[PDB]
Amino acid sequence: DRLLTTRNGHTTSTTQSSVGVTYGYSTQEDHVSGPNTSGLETRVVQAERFFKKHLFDWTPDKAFGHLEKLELPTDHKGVYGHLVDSFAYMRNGWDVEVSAVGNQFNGGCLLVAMVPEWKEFTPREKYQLTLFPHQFISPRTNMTAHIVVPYLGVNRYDQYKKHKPWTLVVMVVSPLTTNTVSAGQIKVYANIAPTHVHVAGELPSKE
Amino acid sequence: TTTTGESADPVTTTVENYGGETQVQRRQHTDVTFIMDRFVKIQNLNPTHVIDLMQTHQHGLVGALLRAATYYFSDLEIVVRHDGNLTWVPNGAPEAALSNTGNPTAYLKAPFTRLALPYTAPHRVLATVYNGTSKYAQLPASFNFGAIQATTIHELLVRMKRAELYCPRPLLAVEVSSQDRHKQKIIAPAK
Amino acid sequence: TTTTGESADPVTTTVENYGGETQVQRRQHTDVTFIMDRFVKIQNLNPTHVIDLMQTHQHGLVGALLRAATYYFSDLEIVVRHDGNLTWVPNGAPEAALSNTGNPTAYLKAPFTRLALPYTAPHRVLATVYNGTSKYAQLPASFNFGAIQATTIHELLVRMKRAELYCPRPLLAVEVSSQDRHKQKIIAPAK
Amino acid sequence: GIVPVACSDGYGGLVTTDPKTADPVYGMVYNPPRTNYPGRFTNLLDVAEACPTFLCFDEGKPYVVTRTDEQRLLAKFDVSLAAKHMSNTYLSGIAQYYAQYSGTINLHFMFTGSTDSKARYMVAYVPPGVETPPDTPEKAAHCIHAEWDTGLNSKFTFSIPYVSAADYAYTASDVAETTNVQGWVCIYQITHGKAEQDTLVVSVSAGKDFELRLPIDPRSQ
Amino acid sequence: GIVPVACSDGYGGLVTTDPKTADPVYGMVYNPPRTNYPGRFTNLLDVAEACPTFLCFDEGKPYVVTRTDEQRLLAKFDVSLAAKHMSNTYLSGIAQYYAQYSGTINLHFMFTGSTDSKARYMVAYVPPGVETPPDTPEKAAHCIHAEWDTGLNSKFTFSIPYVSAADYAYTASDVAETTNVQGWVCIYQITHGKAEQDTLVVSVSAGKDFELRLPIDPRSQ
Repeated sequence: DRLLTTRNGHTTSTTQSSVGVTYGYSTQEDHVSGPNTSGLETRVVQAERFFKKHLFDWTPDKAFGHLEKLELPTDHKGVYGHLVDSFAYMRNGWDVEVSAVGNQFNGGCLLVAMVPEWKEFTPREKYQLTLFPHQFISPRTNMTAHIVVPYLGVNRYDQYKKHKPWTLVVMVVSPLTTNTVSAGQIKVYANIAPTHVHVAGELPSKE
Repeated sequence: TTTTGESADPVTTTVENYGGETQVQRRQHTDVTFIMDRFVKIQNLNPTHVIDLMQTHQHGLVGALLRAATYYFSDLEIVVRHDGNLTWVPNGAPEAALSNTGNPTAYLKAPFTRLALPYTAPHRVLATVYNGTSKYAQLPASFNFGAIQATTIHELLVRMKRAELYCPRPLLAVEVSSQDRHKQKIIAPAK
Repeated sequence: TTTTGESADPVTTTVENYGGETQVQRRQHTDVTFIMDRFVKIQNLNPTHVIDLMQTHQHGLVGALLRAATYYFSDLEIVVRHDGNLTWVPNGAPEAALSNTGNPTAYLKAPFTRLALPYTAPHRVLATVYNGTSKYAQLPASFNFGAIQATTIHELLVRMKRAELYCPRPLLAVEVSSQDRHKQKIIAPAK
Repeated sequence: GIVPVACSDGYGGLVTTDPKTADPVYGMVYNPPRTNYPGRFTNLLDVAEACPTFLCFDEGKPYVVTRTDEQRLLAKFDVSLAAKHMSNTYLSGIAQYYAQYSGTINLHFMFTGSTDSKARYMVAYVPPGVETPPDTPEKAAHCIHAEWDTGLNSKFTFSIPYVSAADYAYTASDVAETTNVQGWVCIYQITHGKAEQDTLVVSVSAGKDFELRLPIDPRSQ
Repeated sequence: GIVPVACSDGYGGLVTTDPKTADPVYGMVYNPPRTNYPGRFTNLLDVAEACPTFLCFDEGKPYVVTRTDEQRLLAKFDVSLAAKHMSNTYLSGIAQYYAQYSGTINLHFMFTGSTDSKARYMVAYVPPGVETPPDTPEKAAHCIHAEWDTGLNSKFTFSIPYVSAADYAYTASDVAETTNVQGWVCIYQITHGKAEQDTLVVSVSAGKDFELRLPIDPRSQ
């Protein structure tokens, strides 16, 4: 029941410590075809699959407010990344899985949120990061957070070289606690899949 | 109520749980369109001025509420105290156009000029924060409601009409030193 | 699309040809009656002045658009800032008539006078260009909307009502030296 | 003849919050479509109800913790949107712009301890009328309270009831008065087992009938 | 008594573009009939759609020509109504009076060579995102493009698509920015046979969904 298998393309991810999936701001995607692409946009399913990034090492020293971020899209060495270089405009949502494996004898709590239009947060604004689509990862309960968000912004399509609408954020809410039986640190990794990938404006070759 | 906190699913427990009774609520005041629908000052003025709602004070009623959203949309009303005639040009117009009467120009009439202006940006909505560039931090130049120009602009007031807000962001009260409360002089009859 | 160019028959190809999709268009702004319907300045004034739409600036919004037509028709509205009373006489009236109150005369009332005047020429339509003479280059004397007279005329604004344009003529943008683009300062938020 | 009118003295001035509209000057403007744009909110309280934000305790921690297994008052705070502990919450962010409120305020308690740490807590609402808050669970038991175990479910929610003489309370505070201080909330630990370094994260949100009343612009500008 | 009215401050001033009408002073005027006068146009874009005007190339020629039979970039220009090559067109004449546009812009290519001269051309739309335009047909082939032969039919029309992040683009230009430069159009000659002194006349008109948005008066007066 707490067992969840997520599939994106020819890639899967199964977790037995799942707290469910959190949908942010929507359960669907706006029209992916509007007047700004004049019908020339197309979908590239070959890019809708999981890729990985290590976020950071959650250690006992890191205190409340310690914040780690990953602006999306990031450098992608696969099909999706080639798209960014071959097309002037793109749009896509995100299916995000964040894992933090230690053991049940660890204590502490992390906040996993997806933030639209990132801008550095002041110390006081950090007490309100729960206004964004989120979940928590607390060792006594789960090792996985899972958030799903749609594409958004002032423009129906974007130039990711120039603008990154979504930013994955992980913040320490209560520091990692350890005992003789627990793990010593916890390495946090992201498992991300771009969703509903559309491109428009094919670019010339560089040679 | 007891729930699995980590999922982050909303939980709204009630007084009933321990024998109380919920009481009827009227929330018209907190309604977004209503609360944004009022005139607010813009401080840094110049005879040539580009209308940018982000010019509103960060702790002002409208200024703070606007900031507490990522994306927004609205029409506008402005009140301008000016010397000479006032000319307004839409989003995207060359600054040079403010010099010509062919654009909406209001001839001086005391004590000031009140106008209704339409949203004119080329985007479906605007933002209060933009993570990136618009050129081949600040917000892109296209995030504006046009520009106004007069010989001298003494006062500007803006009013958001039909406001729509999306994607809320942090909103802060003043910080408290005391560790018990923030105390201040609340109005009370004299003598 | 491939066509015989010499015939000069109009050809409007579409994005569909290579897989695109045409997008809905709203053209109210480019509508002739609408776009001509606004107040524009007249520069060379004298206490006795004959209303001649060709007095509009050649590169002004209305001035240029009017020039970009051979024939036109319209009613009119004028705004006059004058000292003393203002008298208007119709097309064809002796200049001597501007001296008499029997003709439409508006008694001074600050800040100025706004009037609605009818087309009064003896021709079915007027022209912005006339290849020939009217006497037994300039346009014939009958191409006017009457005359106005006051002690001093400080400002004149004209507005074309019910405008109809015929036979379009060249309309030019400013010439470009750069060979890439004409660049200029587009309005953008301060700071 | 024409219509006679009496231009009335005392009327006509601009009032920054008037219910009328200006005269239009630039017509026929059609906007880009924004149908179904995501994350829209139409009432501030819909957001304040669904998104709890953190309280602020000693040294700005959104949690309380105790190293002793005995009964202890972990924290106490004033039932005021102006309280020090509420100063970083979204609820207080919103409330500073309204003169009055009434209704339920909900507290959320989330345990972050390890599987091998257990605790039993108590939360009490102490109405006004007593000089100082109860320092022990025994004395506070006589108030409206709730007790709970740490187990499979990490979160516990409790409603701070609106109980006052007047129908509304001020959101701001001035000095100890009946309209601006509505008592205290006291959080105790009855006891614990191996939970010395484990914490209880506390957050707050608006209740079903929470209501904010009169729009104000009180921030120094 | 009479009707009380509040003469409102901030209202009443003349606005050069207001939606009201003046008071009339000379009634009963009947005009000469002008029924069915010829050549009337009611929307500027009806004219801009049906009457293409010429582009301006090197030394102000409405055409391009090359003396070599090899592949060559005959011309490149910015997709801007403010472009140097568009500066003498009616489309640009009209557009300078509107702040924004969107929609299809159509290019027309007419071959003027003799019966014994043949050529094969290519036109490409290069969207923004590349530093400089492709100098060869090979590199540009990866873009949206069209190729054509010179034969019985002398004219070829191609639609420059509106592809941008925002729903509208500025008609004016300022500096390389996302809202005022929408890429380039590149015209190449794949090759030719005996067409050394023969030319390709280029003109432009508005597409089915071309649209101009906000009236402005920006010319220096």
